[PDB]
This record gives sequence, C-alpha cells and structure tokens, in this order.
Amino acid sequence: DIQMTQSPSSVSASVGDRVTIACRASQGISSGLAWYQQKPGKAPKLLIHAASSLQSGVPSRFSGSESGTEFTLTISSLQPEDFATYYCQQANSFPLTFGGGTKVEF
Amino acid sequence: DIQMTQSPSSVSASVGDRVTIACRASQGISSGLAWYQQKPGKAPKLLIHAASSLQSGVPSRFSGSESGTEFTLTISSLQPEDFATYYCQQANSFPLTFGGGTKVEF
Amino acid sequence: QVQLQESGPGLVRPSETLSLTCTVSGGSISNDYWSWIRQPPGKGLEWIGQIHSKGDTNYNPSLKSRVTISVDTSKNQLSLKVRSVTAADTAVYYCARHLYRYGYRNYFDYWGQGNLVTVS
Amino acid sequence: QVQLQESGPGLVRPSETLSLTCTVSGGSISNDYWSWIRQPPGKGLEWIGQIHSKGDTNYNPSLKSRVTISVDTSKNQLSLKVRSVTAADTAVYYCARHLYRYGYRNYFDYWGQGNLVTVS
Amino acid sequence: IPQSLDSWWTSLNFYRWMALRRFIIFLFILLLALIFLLVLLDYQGMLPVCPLIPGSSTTSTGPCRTCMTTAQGTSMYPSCCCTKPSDGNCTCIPIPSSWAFGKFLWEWASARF
Amino acid sequence: IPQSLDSWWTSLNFYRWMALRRFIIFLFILLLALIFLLVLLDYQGMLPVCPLIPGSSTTSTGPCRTCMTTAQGTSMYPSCCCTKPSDGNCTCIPIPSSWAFGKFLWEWASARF
Repeated sequence: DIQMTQSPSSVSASVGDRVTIACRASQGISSGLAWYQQKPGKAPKLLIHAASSLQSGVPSRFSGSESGTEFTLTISSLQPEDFATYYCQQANSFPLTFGGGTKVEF
Repeated sequence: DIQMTQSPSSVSASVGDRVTIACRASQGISSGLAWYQQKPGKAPKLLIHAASSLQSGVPSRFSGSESGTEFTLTISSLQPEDFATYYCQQANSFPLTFGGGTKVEF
Repeated sequence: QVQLQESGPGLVRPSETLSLTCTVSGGSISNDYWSWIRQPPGKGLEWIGQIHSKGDTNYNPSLKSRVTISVDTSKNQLSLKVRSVTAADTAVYYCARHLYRYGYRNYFDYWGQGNLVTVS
Repeated sequence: QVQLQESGPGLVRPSETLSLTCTVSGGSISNDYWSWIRQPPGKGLEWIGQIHSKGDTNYNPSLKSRVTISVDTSKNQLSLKVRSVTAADTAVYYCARHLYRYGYRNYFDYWGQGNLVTVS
Repeated sequence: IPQSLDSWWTSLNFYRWMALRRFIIFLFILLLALIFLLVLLDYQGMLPVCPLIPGSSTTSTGPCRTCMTTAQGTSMYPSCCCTKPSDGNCTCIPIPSSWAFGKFLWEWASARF
Repeated sequence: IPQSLDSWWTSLNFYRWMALRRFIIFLFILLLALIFLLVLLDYQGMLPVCPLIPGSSTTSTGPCRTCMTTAQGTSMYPSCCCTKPSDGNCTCIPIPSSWAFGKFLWEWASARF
C-alpha cells in the first residue's frame, strides 16, 4: 500500500489564479501518478496520466510536474468550472491508491 | 479452487503388481496435472508432470494417462521402494491444489 | 463513446452480499481492463479491484478477499460481489475502464455514473 | 544440485506471527519461482503460495491474506510469514522450486527437507 | 548453375577472369538462395518478429494469460510479444502465425510513414 | 550505378539488350540495398525478432513484470517475448537490443542443428 498524501486539504482561490495541488508518494512511483477531477455528485474525470501527460479533451491550462517523489498539479487560470476536488492516484504498484482529495474552493 | 479427488484412499498391493491410482478434477485442467510420491518423513518427489511427462531420473515404470478429466498414475512393477503416498496436483489454475493422497500399502 | 451504467440495490442489508452490475454500451467490455472503485459519502476514493476479460482479476487487500469481480462478455456486463458488508460499505461505486496508451494502464479514463449503496 | 534447507521455530505460540526461512544453496534463488506448501501432520498437502524474485507473489485464498512471502536474493533466502496462527497451522512446511520446462511451471521438482511448526 | 547464368548474360550482351565471374555468380546465387530461405521461413511462421503494440485497444491485445499454450507443448517459440508499463498492466499481442516478418515490416512502414 | 556495374562486368569478361541488362543490374542493386537496409535495421535493434525460450532457467527469463518500461515511454516495440503455459506461469525473455534477427538465426541454427 503506497500512501498518497495531498496538500493542502482545501485551496481558497478565485477566477484567474495560479492554483497548485501537491501530492506525495510514500515510496517512489516512477512517475506513475494521475490527477482526477471530481465535481459534487459526478464521477471523477481523468485529467492527467503518468504525472505529466494531459488527457485528450482536457483543457491545456492543466499541467503536471514530477519533481522527485513530489508531484504537482498546476492550473494556470482557475475557470469557474475548475472548482472541484482533485485526487492523485498512484499506478506503479498494487493496490492502486488515491490521494485524500484537494477541494479547490472559492 | 479445483477440487482434486483421489481413488482409492489406500491400495493393498504386493511386489510386482500393476498398481493404478486415479485422480479427478472438479473442472478440466487441460492436462495440467502432476503426480508426486511422498515417503514417511520425507518431502514429496515429483514423479510426473503435465499428466504424461515422466520426470528426469524417475524410473520408467511410472506412467501417466489423461483419459478425459480422469487422470491415472500406473506402476507396472511395484518395487519395494514404491510403497509411499501419491498425490495429484492441478497446475492449470490458482490456487494450486493437491489430491487427498493414495497410500499404496503392502 | 463507451457508456458505463451501474445498476443494483441501494438498501443492501448488513451481513449480506452486495451485488452490483455495470452495463457497458457503445463498446466491448472485452479487450480492456475494468476496475471497481468505491467512494464513501464525504470520503476519498477507494479502489476495489480490476479484471480483464481474457485474464485474471486483482483485488485490494484491504477488502480481505471478500470481493469477487466478474465479466459477462455476452451481456457486456461487469459484476461486483462484496460479501459480508458492514456499515463501512455504504459508498458510491464506480465501474471504470482502464486507460490504454500503447499498453494497459492503471488509470481510469471512462467512469460509470456511480451507484450509491447504503448498508443499514 | 539445488539444496533447499528450512529453518525457524517449532514452538510458535497461538495468535503469533509464524516466521520461516528457506536457504537455497548450490544455486540462485532468483530466476525461478518458489512456493511454500504446508502439510498438517497426517493430512494432505496444502499449497500456501508462490513468488518470483523479479515478479509478484500469488497466495492461497484459503489463508485469507494473512500470509506474506518474500525473497532475499542477497542471502538466497525465501521467507514466509503466516500471521495470526491457530492450532490448524501446526504443519510441516516445504519450500519448493518450481519446475522449468521451456517456461515456468506450477510443479515442484526440488523440495526442502520440511520444517515442522507446532502451534500450541 | 553459374555457367548457365554466365552463358545467359553473354547471350544477352551479344584464364582467370572466367573463374572470378563464376565465383561472383555463385556468390550472388547463394545470396538469392539465402533470401528465398528467409522468405520461406517467414511464410511458415518460423520467424517470430514482434508485431508492434497497437495505439488503441484491439482484440489482439490482452494479458499474458491470453498467451495460453498447451501443457504438453514444448515449442521453443514465444507465443506473444509483451510490454509491461511501469504505469499499468502487462499487454501482450500474439505473433502472427504466417508472414510475421513481412507483417511487421508493413506495420513499421505504415507507422513511420 | 547500373552503367558502372555493366562496364565493370564487360571489363572482367574482356539496341534493347543494353536496356534489359541495365534493368537487371538495377534490380540486383535494389535487392542488395534492401538487404543492407534490413541488416542496418537489425543492427539498430528496430527488428524485434523473438529470442527462443531457453530450455533451462536463465537470468534472461522472468515474469512479465521483468518487462518494465517507463511510464512516460511511448515506444511501439514490445519489450519482451512471452509464453504462458497452460501448465505454469508467464515466462518472458527480453528482445535483444541489437542484432535481434541475427541472434535469433544463430539460436535457431544451434537448436535445430
């Protein structure tokens, strides 16, 4: 079980802000991390896979950096539709574990 | 779990007899059965693998037939060193299960 | 576009088998890895387990081997059985198709609508 | 010739972790699949689980995921941990090397001498 | 054989040089025979050239369990070609039963060009 | 190029026939260029010919997990060649990084002969 920690538990950001969400793996996952976006009452949407590869159809404002074991999701301009909960998944080893979820607030 | 049944639970045979031990799989194991010989206080010895392939160094008097799902171990001449307990293993699916063991007696 | 749709009860009694189905329309439930992921209400996502039509199934050890996942290629169905549920099994369950990028990936690109099962 | 030798206690107390080691001499514990198989005294063989040095490990579901198998390539050692043992865990344990015939086979060609562990 | 080729070439156009020409013709014939042998072995499927990993999910791809071969079977040839991402699961594509090398060349040319 | 080959051959030995000879020389040159291209691609490892499954346990063989490739990696070439017996576990042998086709031919010749 790879513990997947997220920081912070909540981000208070407005429209048009550089929003950062940090994820940390208990052990190195060889850049096998994904970022999912989940809105209230909806299924999560795969935003980024392999910690840097943006998903097809996802707006390019989302980016993923993998500096060491510390991964980061970055939103250049926080659109009003970007306010959701962001989860980081490790895929290197089983069982697949998610992060605690970073709820980007207003 | 593939149930592995053996018949009979004990064979009363003397030296120089055609001894047969039957094994049955709950479901077809695609000829993935092995026969092991275990003596009292000793580890089992792989006699036959794939239900027909004799092991290297095993005397040729041992044979394995795979008529349907019913497998059979045959000893042409029961040597005095052949009196042991014979187990049938299935290898097609996990978990690997053994037979109940046929104790060839005197 | 692959459309996953969950189905099953929402009033699974305690100490009873939890049965869920995921019908996959607009595609084939074979040729892909499919996972079940549960999220307790107000809690984070918890991966239950994966399965391939032409392969084996992997389970979360935190479930203590009380979970069975199966694929019905004839019905394009993905079945989940969580045996001996407690109040902790009250969650929204999602069937998710695994990402494929020049190989099978452990990411979930298409998700089901999610079915909430309450154990009480 | 590969020589497997078991080691460990024989007086594992109930509700305690059962630790066993298998030292493989005359060969390399890598490059092969290695299984632990237990036989209760007077009962039939019961396969505990397999592991490869460069791969994953497979366990018997009848053990309810309380068993961990590991490989120490530096020491050519095969370690077994059966957690929360009861009186039913009193058995002779064998470490067995998997047969290789143009591929890895689920057969056990070389067996350890077998170490009897009593839970009481 | 080299004498026939030399005679045909001379007819089309119309002592150690003749020996050198015969040796060159024999070398060319041996090379052509090697090509024919490789093509024949490609036809029989004795050349297990790996098919490329498809970019999308395909009926061909699957786990290594899709690589089932008979227990009695003692074939030296691998059944599939597999890749295991650090990111996901083992993906295996079976080797073509015939024209594996030609099929690989066609796939490689299509992908590159 | 065909003119040079024709001149060299005539020197060694010493209107539509000349055109036919030039066409034959060009075809031979194209075939030799194809051979050189195949050999060059074999050298660079762009031909993923499967190594044969060893008869005994070898450091090369292992599970499909031995086939680890990078998560960022998007290579179209399979990393290993694998067989899954109905009798046992998935056995994978990596494809040689260079001279995969020549190495396979050597292994096949050694095993058959």
